[PDB]
Amino acid sequence: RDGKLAKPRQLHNTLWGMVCPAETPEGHAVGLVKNLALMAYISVGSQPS
Amino acid sequence: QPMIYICGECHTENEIKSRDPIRCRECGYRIMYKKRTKRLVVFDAR
Amino acid sequence: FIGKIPIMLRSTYCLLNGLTDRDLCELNECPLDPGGYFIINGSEKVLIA
Amino acid sequence: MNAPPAFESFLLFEGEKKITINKDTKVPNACLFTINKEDHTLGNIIKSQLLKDPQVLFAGYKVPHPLEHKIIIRVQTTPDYSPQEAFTNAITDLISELSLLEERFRVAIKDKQEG
Amino acid sequence: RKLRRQMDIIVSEVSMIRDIREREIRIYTDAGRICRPLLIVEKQKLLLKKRHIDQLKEREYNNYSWQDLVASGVVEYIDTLEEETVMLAMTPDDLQEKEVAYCSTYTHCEIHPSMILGVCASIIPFPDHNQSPRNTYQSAMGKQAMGVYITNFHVRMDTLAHVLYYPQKPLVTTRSMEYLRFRELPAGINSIVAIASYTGYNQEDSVIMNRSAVDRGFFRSVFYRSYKEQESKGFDQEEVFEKPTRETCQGMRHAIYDKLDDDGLIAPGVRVSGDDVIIGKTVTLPTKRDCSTFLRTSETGIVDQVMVTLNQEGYKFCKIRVRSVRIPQIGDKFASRHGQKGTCGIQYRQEDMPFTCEGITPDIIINPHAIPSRMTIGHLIECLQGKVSANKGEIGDATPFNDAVNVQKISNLLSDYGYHLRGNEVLYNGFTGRKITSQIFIGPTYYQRLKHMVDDKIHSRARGPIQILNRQPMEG
Amino acid sequence: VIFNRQPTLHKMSMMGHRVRILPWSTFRLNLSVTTPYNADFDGDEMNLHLPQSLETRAEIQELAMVPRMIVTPQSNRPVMGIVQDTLTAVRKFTKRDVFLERGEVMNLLMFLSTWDGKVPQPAILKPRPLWTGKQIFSLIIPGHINCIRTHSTHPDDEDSGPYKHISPGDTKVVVENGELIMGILCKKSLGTSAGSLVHISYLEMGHDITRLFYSNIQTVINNWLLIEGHTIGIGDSIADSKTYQDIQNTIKKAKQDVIEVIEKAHNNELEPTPGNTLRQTFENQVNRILNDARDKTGSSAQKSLSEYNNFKSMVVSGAKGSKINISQVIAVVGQQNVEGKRIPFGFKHRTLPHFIKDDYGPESRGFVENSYLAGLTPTEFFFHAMGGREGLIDTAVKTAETGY
Amino acid sequence: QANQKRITTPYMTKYERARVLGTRALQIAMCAPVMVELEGETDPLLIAMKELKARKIPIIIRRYLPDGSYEDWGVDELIISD
Amino acid sequence: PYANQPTVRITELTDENVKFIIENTDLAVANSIRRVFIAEVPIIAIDWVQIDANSSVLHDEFIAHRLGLIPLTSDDIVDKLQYSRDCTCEEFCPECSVEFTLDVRCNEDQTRHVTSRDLISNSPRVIPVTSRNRDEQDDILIVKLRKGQELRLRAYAKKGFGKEHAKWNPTAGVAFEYDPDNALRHTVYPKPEEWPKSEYSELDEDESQAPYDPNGKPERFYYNVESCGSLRPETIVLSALSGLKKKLSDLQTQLSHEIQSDV
Amino acid sequence: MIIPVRCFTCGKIVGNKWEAYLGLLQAEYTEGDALDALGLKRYCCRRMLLAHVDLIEKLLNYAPLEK
Amino acid sequence: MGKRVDFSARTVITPDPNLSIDQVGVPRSIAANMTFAEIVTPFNIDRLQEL
RNA sequence: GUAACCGGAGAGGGAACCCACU
Ligand SMILES: [Mg+2]
Ligand SMILES: [Zn+2]
Ligand SMILES: [Zn+2]
Ligand SMILES: [Zn+2]
Repeated sequence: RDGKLAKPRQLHNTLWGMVCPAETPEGHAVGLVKNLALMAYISVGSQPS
Repeated sequence: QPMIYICGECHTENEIKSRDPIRCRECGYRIMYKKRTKRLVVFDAR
Repeated sequence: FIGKIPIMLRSTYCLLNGLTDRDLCELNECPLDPGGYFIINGSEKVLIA
Repeated sequence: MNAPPAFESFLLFEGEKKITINKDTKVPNACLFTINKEDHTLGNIIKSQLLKDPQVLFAGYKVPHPLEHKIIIRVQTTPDYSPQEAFTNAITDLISELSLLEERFRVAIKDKQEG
Repeated sequence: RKLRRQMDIIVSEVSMIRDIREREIRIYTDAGRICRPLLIVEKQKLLLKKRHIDQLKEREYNNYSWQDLVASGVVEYIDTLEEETVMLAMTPDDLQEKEVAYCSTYTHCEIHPSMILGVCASIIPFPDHNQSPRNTYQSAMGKQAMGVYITNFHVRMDTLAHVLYYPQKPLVTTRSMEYLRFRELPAGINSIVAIASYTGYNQEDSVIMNRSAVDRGFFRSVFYRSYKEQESKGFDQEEVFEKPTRETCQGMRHAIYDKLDDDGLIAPGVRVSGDDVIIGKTVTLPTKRDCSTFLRTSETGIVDQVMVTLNQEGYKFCKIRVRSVRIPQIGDKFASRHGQKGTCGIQYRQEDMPFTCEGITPDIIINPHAIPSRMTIGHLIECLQGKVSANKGEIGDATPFNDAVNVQKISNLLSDYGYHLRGNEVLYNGFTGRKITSQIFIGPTYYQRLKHMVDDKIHSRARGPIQILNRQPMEG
Repeated sequence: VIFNRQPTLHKMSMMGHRVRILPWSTFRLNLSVTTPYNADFDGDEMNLHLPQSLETRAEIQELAMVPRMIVTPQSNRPVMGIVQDTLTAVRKFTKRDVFLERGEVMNLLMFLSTWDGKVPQPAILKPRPLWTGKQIFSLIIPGHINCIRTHSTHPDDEDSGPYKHISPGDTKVVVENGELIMGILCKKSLGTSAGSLVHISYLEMGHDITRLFYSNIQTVINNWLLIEGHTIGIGDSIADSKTYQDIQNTIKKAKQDVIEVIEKAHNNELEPTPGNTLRQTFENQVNRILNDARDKTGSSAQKSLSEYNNFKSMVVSGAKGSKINISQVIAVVGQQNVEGKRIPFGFKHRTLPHFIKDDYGPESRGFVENSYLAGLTPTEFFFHAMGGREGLIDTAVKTAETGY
Repeated sequence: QANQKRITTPYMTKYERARVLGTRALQIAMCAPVMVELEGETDPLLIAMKELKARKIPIIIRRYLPDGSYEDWGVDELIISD
Repeated sequence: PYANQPTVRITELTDENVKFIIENTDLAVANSIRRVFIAEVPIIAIDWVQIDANSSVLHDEFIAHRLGLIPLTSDDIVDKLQYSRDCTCEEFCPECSVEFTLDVRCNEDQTRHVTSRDLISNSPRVIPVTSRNRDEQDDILIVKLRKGQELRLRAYAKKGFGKEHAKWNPTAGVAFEYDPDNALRHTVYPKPEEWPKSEYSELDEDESQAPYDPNGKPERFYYNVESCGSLRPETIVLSALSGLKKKLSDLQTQLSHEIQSDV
Repeated sequence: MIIPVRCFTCGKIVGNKWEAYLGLLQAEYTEGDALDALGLKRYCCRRMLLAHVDLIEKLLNYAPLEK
Repeated sequence: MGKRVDFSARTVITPDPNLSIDQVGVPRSIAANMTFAEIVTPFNIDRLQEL
């Protein structure tokens, strides 16, 4: 945190439909703490064999 | 002196003295709620 | 015996797994509670992704 | 915990005066009437009844602060006519208006009930 | 893709990605890949059909669930890697039709664009009619709006628990709230707001409240705080719950200990205040010294319930929860669903409050100077649709990208109920009775009460306690 | 007491005050004093220090009292100004067509602390006595102040042409011998600008007199606002539906121009601007076309704007909002920018998976042809969220450098 | 320095005005004899203000020059700003 | 320099509301009548709640608030009672208060609705508004009880007016309207054609608002006083008029005393 | 939790209208017909029942503290 | 350079147009906790005795 | 008009991390 590199904090184009664009804390964690979209699902992993 | 308590599970008023393990004489349940007090409560309707 | 692993609520080995709303109310649990958190020292803990 | 009691809006303390009269030194035949534990409900009608008197040169009210419970009525009248007597004539005319209104309203109710 | 769409060997979460200009073709199976479901589009037609919709509409009897829909090969889970190499359409009707051709080679379609929002941002009505920092602020303040946070809040002995007396589901809502269960555990009341400059007590982003409504229970809530304590720790320094007696125990506050029962606790239902003993605990002095827990200064609540039990060490353990209702006063922080926060500036009674041709006096008056720079046009549209809904009998629909409802349609619907089509009304001054020269914009809007009360922030000091290392005043 | 808002940036952040005891549990400070403190009353907390020794109490009284701190040494301007309802209501009150009844004039004059109890002769004696808003603001203005200001909507050609000293639009505020003769008072007259009416008042009369001037302005104007009224509504944001057609036509020709510029760039028919490469000159052409379109739609919006509009009633007074806020509300939100450029290609040579590859069109790179009334299509909503995220990040990041 | 060589301003600056008023009203608060006949006002700060306006404060100001020297300016002898 | 002569005619009389018109009076007088309607009409509502038992899921102060918002039928007793702050007695007597009792216990498996019918007054004429609704409608719900739950309380009803608390507000909706057609133009319509006609307006569909008259003064004040159920709508107006008249008389007495003490 | 006794804006009694409102909705009546069958002409009173969520039923599903 | 201080209060600010710019409204709870030390003198001795 | 019967005792660790407010 408290870093002057705003590039990680910015909303990336690949956040469409997987991370809420609006929802983020306004403090020193802008863009670093981001919630999850509604239908966004995180894969759980399986064997590739 | 009596300090009647309430079992969380079977809701049984059971006598407990000071410095005893928190135990219900039936059902062995270990969480107790105290009672409602006897002193007067006065509430304005505001 | 190796130890006791903290277990997440509403998980597949949690004691509230698959219980109906009437049973959850009988257990003084909220049927609307999504779960997904740990109870440790009687305090809800949520693993942030 | 700083909330004032609900009865503070209309109840006088011990030693308080319901009405206070202060002469206005800026202009002649002018007076400031400070009313405690009253509000627009009384101030507006008092001002309106005062404005009907042709011998009243100035009439208005204000509440200095809505959290406080006071209202200030400044009355300036023509010489040979006093602001105090102007205020009391306005009050005694408004009371007559209200009494006549009561009589007419109850008459209207009586004739509305099966009439 | 054929195997993944039938779940023969490749599971749905696995993503296959073909880079074309550069010859790599990558398959990912590891955990942590974030993905979302998308519809499958052939030549120019969806695989979702009237038969799918029908057999899934009659669910709970045909049990044709989302898993069966996935197995039908109708939807896929697409992560970012596979989202790079795919072509989506926002709406099948508007983006799959014969026209001046844009793509004509779609591969997937979105179920509904409103699903790009989160949880706190899915409760915003008309979020595409607001400036984005307003939406961010509303997503932040939705976590602070007080309401019934859980159904079993009375069995839940919890510190800092806030519940509202009369929560209401919003008159105007998104179709995404029924999935957040916001209409079952709402946080806020559908207030009738009048966006006007009445007296000046709302000038800088503040708000006037109706004192009579607050008396009637408007935004009234109760604050639950829980206190825990456990007895024990040494060879002879045994902790014990009891009433500390002055001749026996050495150290005591001026606080009155008669409120305690002889076991050392208060019975639930006893009025309590700051610097009042709640748990009488004493340690043996090698006569005795107390470690009694005092109620937090300036709390002034009432004990709700007292529980005694044993912790995992087998020692007596007590938790006590204290009720304290918080009547909305001036300075309490209120906010809408559009990032329009504000503290109450003054509370006028119903007589002092402006009113319509009827006796409708706004529960809330906010400064109109909060709209033009914030540009919360969603707030105005919510205030309009709320009146339309409360007059029609329907619950308003504020899906972000609905495109089936707009300001003109809402205005035409409102004009049928005897109101000005743009929501304005002719209010009368509450003090003088003269009708306000300008016409007031008024209507039901879903306001929220935030946890930031003023009684939890106000404090002073005059030579109080002092730190130990450097003799400066304490902090907190 | 001395009273500050904790992020103290200048000596107009710690200012003296006289304590008045009020019932409820909140600090209450006058609305002109909001500007120096940078307060917002949106949950702000301010902490109050009481000087204990009588020497330091007198020192605060003689140095840091707010009436003494009106004019900054930072930019030789007044810091407190009429703000946020009182400014708009003054603009509406000092208009030419503002007339007050006998009872209304008495009610307003009752809120003047610096009033001699002498009712001025009304601007109209027959058929029936009516006063004017300027006639009451002249009593509000203290002493004998002489200043000349210009209203926000003052036309440029008015000074050159005739009617120079008799303004058709009632602009060119002229205060003479402590009396408002003509002109509509706006931000540029009663605000924090240099040479404003309040600045002249502070420089001529005492700081206490200028304090009384704030108090009288705010009280009497807020009490006239009880009669006048000021709102904002969804009807204030609608157009004539001929302005909607004009805006749609402007957007459509702008889109056609962008498309044909893209065609010229693709057919290698576009010559790079000297001092720039092909990519940046194409970017410059696209930005010029989009900005011209946005400006034209905004100007059409203000032209369509009515006299009774509350958005205009706010922006002209300067209390809140700007002339581009109305354009973004009614006509066109605009083109979203991240780091000055259009929305970058986050995906493989495209912005979102809804756009075809290598799509440089206005809709594909952040331009929002919809306003805040018609709503934003989901692509435009995401682009606007991403654009506002940049400003939100900058707001947080800038503090740790500026305070240091 | 001697009375002939006084190079500082003859105007009583705002800091001198604040500190003289504070330190004189403090003396009035400690029951120092007032230099001006009062009309029943009880606040020592207003008493000190009245004394300053009447030019009767029994205090002189030592203005230290940067080189190390100083000048003794009597409150009655230099011009009050307000 | 004297009072004007107002006239009143009733346009609708009902147990729920009274709608009428007042002529030849001032805007300030009409507003003060409308204002006393809400603020200064004394009624009987319960202000002292003592809960002996509460096993419900709504807490004690919630129950007390919902109880206090319950209106009580006080048509003539409110005139003959006294404010508890003015009565010479101790805590409570029948001369300044009315005792209420509520003892409900749920024993069957069916959910028990605790309503205002379960409140037992000591005075038979001061009761909730479940008195008469024949010429089916429900009663005010207080709380719902599960099997085994109960609550026992004793309450007192004081005399108060709406300036203290909204529970002493005898009226629900006080419609106030003067000059329905904008003849005085106290309000200014940017587009008068878009505004719906008032109920009391007398204009054809062609005309949007009345022509302006500079000589006009506000008269013909239209009221629609809707009672909550405690007082009759017809007696709310009479009580408000009496209260305003006695308030003015008290102010006049204080002014006369002050003047005669100053002279 | 439970239906308020009075409308916050108007003050008209709404506490007795909830059960009748639910009964009317347990019929062909729509919300717009049930509200004015109960006599709610103002939208201030209409929203009181239209937007009310009745959480007391979910609260009663839990066993009480006593017996 | 900076440190905690006595005789200081903090709460939420709210607008109020009915008091001058030099006035600030403080609650009775804050005013009844923070104190100012007045030196007794024969002028204010009776007032301070009553206080 | 007694050996004041206790003398009003309040100072109440700290570090770490997290969330949040302006
Ligand atoms: Mg702020
Ligand atoms: Zn048991
Ligand atoms: Zn009695
Ligand atoms: Zn209502």
